[PDB]
Amino acid sequence: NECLGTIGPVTPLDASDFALDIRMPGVTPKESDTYFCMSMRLPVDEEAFVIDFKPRASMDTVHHMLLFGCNMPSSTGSYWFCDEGTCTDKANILYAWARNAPPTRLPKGVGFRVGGETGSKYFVLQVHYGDISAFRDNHKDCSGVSVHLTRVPQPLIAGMYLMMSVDTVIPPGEKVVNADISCQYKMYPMHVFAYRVHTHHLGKVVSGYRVRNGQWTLIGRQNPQLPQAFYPVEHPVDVTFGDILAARCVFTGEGRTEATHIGGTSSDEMCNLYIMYYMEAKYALSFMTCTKNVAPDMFRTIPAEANIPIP
Ligand SMILES: [Cu+2]
Ligand SMILES: [Cu+2]
Repeated sequence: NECLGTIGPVTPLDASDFALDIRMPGVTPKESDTYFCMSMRLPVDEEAFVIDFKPRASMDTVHHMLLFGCNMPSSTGSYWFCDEGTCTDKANILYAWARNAPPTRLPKGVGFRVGGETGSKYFVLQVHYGDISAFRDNHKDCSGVSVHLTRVPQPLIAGMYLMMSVDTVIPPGEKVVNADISCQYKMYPMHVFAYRVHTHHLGKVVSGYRVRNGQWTLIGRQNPQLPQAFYPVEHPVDVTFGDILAARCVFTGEGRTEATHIGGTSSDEMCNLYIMYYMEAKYALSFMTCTKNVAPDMFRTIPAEANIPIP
């Protein structure tokens, strides 16, 4: 180990379980706001279940950490600048740690599945370093996360419903601009227990709803400029066949000089809502996406709370 840690990358914990220690290789952030990434292949090829996490952040410097599963990490080197990519394939978020917005534990009996036919072969870890002290550009850092994996089949499988907005432009100086996303849901029940929101600097607030016969149930609402942890859903919201998932990101064009495209162009703005759910294992899938607004009509009736600043 690069920071003198004696823990191996795998530690068997009893007959069916093991821990993976996923730790940066002695990296030295030389600048403030640096995103380093690394990858860790699953040691088993059979499917396995991620049931628990323990963060190992340098509290001096580490702002947030994210952990993804995927099959095509963006590099095969010991580490890399995450601005290069996370994975060149889809990157399925498993965990977020933020310094001033502490993670919530997985519900009991809930586990993400990895490996096997359908599951991620690799973890990719992102460690974002905030403002760093001068006089630290020979300090080696091994921040990351310890993952509890089991090969015991879990009764509930966690996954991610990803809502993204790609059809909306922000005109310069326009005070408030909404980006609405909506998709009909057509699987077996999922039950949303957490969420995380992401825009860049123009995002004001992001809110997620289940709409069922024209009644809206909040999934969750957060300002994207607060720490983008997974915020817990106090009472898990069941979403079933026939519901619509609806989301609204509120943006500002204030202070801008040209129009800002939200989504693709991989340019300037985006709006992503990470809806973390579990499904009864036999009906489960690990992820779903919504990238459209099938029912723009609906937003005329949106609850007024969806529009309230969270400054
Ligand atoms: Cu951060
Ligand atoms: Cu982004």
